[PDB]
Amino acid sequence: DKIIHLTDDSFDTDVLKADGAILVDFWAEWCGPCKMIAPILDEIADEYQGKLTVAKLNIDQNPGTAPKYGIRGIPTLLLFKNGEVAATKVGALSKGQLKEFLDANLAGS
Amino acid sequence: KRSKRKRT
Amino acid sequence: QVFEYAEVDEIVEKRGKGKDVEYLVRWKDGGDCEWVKGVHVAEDVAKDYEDGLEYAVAESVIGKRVGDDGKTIEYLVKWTDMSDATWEPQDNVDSTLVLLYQQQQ
Ligand SMILES: [Ca+2]
Repeated sequence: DKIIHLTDDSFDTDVLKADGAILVDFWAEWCGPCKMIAPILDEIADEYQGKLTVAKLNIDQNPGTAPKYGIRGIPTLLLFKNGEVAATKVGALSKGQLKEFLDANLAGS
Repeated sequence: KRSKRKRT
Repeated sequence: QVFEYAEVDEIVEKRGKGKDVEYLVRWKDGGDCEWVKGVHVAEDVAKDYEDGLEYAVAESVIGKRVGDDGKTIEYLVKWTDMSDATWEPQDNVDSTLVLLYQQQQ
């Protein structure tokens, strides 16, 4: 898959022990706004291919990782550089708003 | 688990 | 701001009208009470409150009858939360508990 489906168990190895930039989406099937930005992430993964890694975490199957970062609202986007959080976004947003946020953080490093 | 009930 | 809270336990009170409605919500992770917008509340939780329902824990089922509509089966359920039993639709009652009723025969 060009996207990664994360688990509470693999989150340490896949995200924290990784290199480069990783965008993580906290979502749920019952969540409306979460599915609202779902097609956008697909397009993003294609455009930012090789420069970024897009990943998702289903909070229903994986309720452990979410409270670790104080996430009370979904969808929430966490950007990881090497092993650590660089910037976060809370709520649904247009493709334009996502690219502006994305291009801004990977530019300055 | 939890059951639902009318507002009583 | 478009999002839904992931730690909503139940809706206590309502003080809004139309699409601009506000709910009093208890959290699943902090147990604090504050007002929020209905937009940020999951539809399932919000649906149950608007239907005049509430969440509770059931002791056991003690009675069974045919509803006033004459179509739906109703059960009389003993509640841990309070001392009085109430009649609730079959779908509203815990599935494992109604199986306990058959032993009573
Ligand atoms: Ca919704």
